[PDB]
Amino acid sequence: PPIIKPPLPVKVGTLASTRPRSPMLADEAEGRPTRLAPSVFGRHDAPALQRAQQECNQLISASALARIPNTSPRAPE
Amino acid sequence: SHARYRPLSLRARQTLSEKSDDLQYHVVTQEWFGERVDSFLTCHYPQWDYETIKRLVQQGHIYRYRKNGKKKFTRLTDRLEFDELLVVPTRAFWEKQLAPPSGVLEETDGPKFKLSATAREMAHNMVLFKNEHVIVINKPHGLPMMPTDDPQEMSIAAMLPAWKFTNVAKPVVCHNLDRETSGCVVLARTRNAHRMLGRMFVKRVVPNSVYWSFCVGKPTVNYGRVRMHFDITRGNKGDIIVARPSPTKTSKVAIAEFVVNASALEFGSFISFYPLTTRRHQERIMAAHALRCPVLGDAKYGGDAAFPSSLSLFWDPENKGLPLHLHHRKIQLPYKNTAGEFICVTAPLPTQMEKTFKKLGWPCEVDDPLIPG
Amino acid sequence: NIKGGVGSFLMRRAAPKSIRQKYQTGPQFYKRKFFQFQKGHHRLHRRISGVQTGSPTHQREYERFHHLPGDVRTRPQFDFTFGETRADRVMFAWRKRGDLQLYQMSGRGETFVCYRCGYPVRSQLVAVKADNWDYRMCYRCYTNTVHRGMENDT
Amino acid sequence: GFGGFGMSVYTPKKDRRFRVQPLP
Amino acid sequence: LEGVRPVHWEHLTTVAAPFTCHVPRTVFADGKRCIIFTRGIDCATAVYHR
Amino acid sequence: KAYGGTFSRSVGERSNHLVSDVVLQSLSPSSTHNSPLLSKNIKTKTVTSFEDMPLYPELRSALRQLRITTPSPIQQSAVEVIMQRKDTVVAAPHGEGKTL
Amino acid sequence: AQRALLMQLQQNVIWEGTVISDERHHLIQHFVKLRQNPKYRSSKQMMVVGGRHLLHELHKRGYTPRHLLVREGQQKPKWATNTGVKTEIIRVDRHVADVCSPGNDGF
Amino acid sequence: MQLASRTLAEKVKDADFVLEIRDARLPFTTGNPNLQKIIIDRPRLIVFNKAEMSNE
RNA sequence: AAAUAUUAUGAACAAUUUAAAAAUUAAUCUGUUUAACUAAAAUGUUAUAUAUAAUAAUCU
RNA sequence: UCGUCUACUUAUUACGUUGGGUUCGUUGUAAAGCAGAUUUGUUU
Ligand SMILES: Nc1ncnc2c1ncn2[C@@H]1O[C@H](COP(=O)(O)OP(=O)(O)OP(=O)(O)O)[C@@H](O)[C@H]1O
Ligand SMILES: [Mg+2]
Ligand SMILES: [Mg+2]
Ligand SMILES: [Zn+2]
Repeated sequence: PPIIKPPLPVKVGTLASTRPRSPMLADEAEGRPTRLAPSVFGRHDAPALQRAQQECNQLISASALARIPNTSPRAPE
Repeated sequence: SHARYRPLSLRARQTLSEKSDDLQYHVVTQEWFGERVDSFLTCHYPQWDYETIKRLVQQGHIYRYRKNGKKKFTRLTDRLEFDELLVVPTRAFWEKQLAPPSGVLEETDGPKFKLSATAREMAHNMVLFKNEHVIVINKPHGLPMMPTDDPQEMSIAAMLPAWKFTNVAKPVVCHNLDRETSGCVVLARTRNAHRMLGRMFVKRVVPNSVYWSFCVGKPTVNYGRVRMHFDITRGNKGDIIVARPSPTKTSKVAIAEFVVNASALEFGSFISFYPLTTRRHQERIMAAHALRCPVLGDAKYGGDAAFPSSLSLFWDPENKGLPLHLHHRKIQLPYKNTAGEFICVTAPLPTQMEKTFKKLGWPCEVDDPLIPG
Repeated sequence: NIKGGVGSFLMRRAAPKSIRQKYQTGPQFYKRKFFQFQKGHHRLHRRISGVQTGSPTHQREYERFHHLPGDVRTRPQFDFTFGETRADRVMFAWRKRGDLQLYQMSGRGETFVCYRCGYPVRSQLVAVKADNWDYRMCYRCYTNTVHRGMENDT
Repeated sequence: GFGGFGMSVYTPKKDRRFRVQPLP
Repeated sequence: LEGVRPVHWEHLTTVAAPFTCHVPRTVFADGKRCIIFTRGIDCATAVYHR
Repeated sequence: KAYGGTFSRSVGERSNHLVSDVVLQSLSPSSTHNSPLLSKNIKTKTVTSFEDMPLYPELRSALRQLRITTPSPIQQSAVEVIMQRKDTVVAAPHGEGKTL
Repeated sequence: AQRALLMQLQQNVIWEGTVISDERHHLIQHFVKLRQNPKYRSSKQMMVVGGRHLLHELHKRGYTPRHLLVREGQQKPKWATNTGVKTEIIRVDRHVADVCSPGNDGF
Repeated sequence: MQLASRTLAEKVKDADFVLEIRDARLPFTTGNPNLQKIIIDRPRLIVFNKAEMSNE
């Protein structure tokens, strides 16, 4: 199994799972992402981490993910 | 089977956390930047209960790294920072000599015991007090609290599925009694109720329970305190209990305040014990050896002396099978009633104790004021 | 054999025995090593107090804590002032917020230990967890618990 | 109220001056 | 031989690089290497000859 | 009696009478709050890999020759501050890559 | 003495693995009274039926008993094992079954 | 004593010989039944007191 | 800013920090006294008990 | 968290005798757990 897990869509929530732990936390889930966060499953060195990133096409640094968007460079027809 | 877990100090636990690579590092990206730790963990681990997540986070098994060279332990209410890591142990992390909290691993019920109609009827009859959090039952004489070495014997641990009136899970016994001791037994209905009531049954300084006993002979003092030090050693088919007046490293103390309420002249006595500790056969040993008055029917401590011929008009001293005259009478609870007093549950005296009291002319049902409400 | 001398004040840094005690990641269930009290107090307990300005006819007893935020600014659901006086002198009881319910005692403040902060607190406001009076909370921890939403957890 | 949680409380002497009547 | 264990940093593990000494080790005999730190010069000299 | 022992005359901190060559200084913030060096700016942020920090190709080959891939926590913090041309105090324990 | 009393209690209240051997058992006397005394029968609104296949046909029709004594050496009925039936099953001896009913079919 | 029979056997194995002290009027009542039940290889010297009061 | 006199009033952890505890289970600390008379003068503690609520009927 | 455990087995027969060999388990917890104490009436 690969060591880098990419973001995946959140699983469908059941009744109790969608129900918050407290009635005051009902507004906490107002703005939430529909996809999970990327993860690394072990302890590795920097060359191994870079090779895993290149093989999985998934960056680990949130700063790099934010600064390098996947956008089309051509103008829309 | 949990047979691979070892006692670990905080230093060893931190060292194992540092060494073990069975960790997952969730990167806090822009989409989860600013969320709460409990929210993040609940969204990322649907198979974990909130109790499990709370225990992990508060005990420090789940932590976070803010690129500072050190680990950061947080509360469930702390917000996540951008471009940090959340370190969570994996399944393989708990396969080493480090035991996880109760919620991490998954237990299997397996078999389910069947209770008959008469068994359920008597289980409902034994109920004394019921609450949203606790159930106090009247365990009788001769009924084991737990399954003994012989698995064919009935027990309160086996009758337990009969006291889940409306709950989904059966209650949990908060304290165990001897096979011969009869009286009030506390069963927590909720897991949180059990965790909160466990504090009430550890060694204390103020007693919250009474033991009414009929001892053979009257002690030299009407009231006082008893303190022994018990050492338990494994024997052939039993336990060797060594009682000492001085403490030892392998010993544990047993303390109880006794009061002689009423008595015959020098042949029998009615004594109320108020214990402060929880030791095996505590009351029986302290009556037989400290007070030098064996409990009526206590054949294990002072066998021939526990069946006196003075009560031969009432009890035949030749059968040697009469029930032990020791009864867990009254117990205080942390829950209050509508009047503002702590709820004190009282159990009626058994048949043999009521018979002895009536033959000696003593009132059976009397409130013991030494344990307030 | 060989004897040396090291003061216990050098080892006091290692007094906490767990993550919960060293970093305060949860409620201090009567296991707290380091305490922070106001400079000058000799009786080491925290004080959540109320201001009395009038008779029970004009100013009600729960209105003393109006300067505090939270449920003390609402009128309670239960009132035990009329009729037989409570044994523990509980005058009012607010609505249950999850597993916590706020009570107001009568007389001088009773000094108890909040299991969330771990401090001895002297106040008339006691929050009981799951109707079990062994686990009590000061009003400050009660307001903080409700604010975060941990009412059903702690 | 000017009380607060951390701030300690004191017992102020009740103002017993003669007050003007409110007006519609 | 050097008993090198993987150094454990947060989410980073590596192995120790060879020693940066101006005299490379060329003899490998059976035994553990050690330094005996003494006080003063005379004690170092004496233990050397003992 | 209220106290029978004796209190030390060290008003600054523990071991105020000794010389710095013998005793080590406290690093707790309650003590470093008045220190002229440790009360000032302190760099704690780190850089994960050597590729994230700017290095010339000759320095890349020197690291490969020395067989060094992942930076140690002191190198993750001190390399960037020195490349910014600032007076730096590289403080680290023994055997953590303080030389490089 | 305590072991004797505990075994007698486990015989009185039917426990797992308990085979009734004493004819003075309360349920055995209940069955004997239902068989013999008509006033007890009319007061309890109960009746005693014999025959494995007869009980099977009654279950098919929709009638199930509340106590099913099975003589030791016979199998438990599949309809009694089924979940929809709430009939308690009891193990009795040969002479106990003879006392409960002179000609016992085993059930 | 049937519970500590095993501890007594271990102590006998550890010792080189055994020295029993009994009362001649109640020889077997005073003697330890564990030593009578267990066959031990260490020789034992028994000392019966009050032999002049006991039966010849 | 000089020339002179004195100086022992005494804190342990945690978090953050080449920027801000903003983690409220966190405080970041030197208190406190200080007022010519006559006038003038701008300052604050009220409660709202029903709208994801409350009061009610039919029927499956 | 006050559980329970002076009898089994290799043989011998008779309606008890004689030779050998010798624990199980409920629940909670992974610390919020583990030794000992938990006392105070200038009634002098
Ligand atoms: N990033 C790295 N990865 C692996 N090994 C390293 C790394 N950096 C340095 N080392 C190794 O660590 C060893 C010790 O380095 P260094 O001399 O800097 O330690 P030091 O802290 O100066 O020790 P001292 O204070 O005792 O002089 C060197 O031999 C080097 O090979
Ligand atoms: Mg100057
Ligand atoms: Mg203890
Ligand atoms: Zn609190």
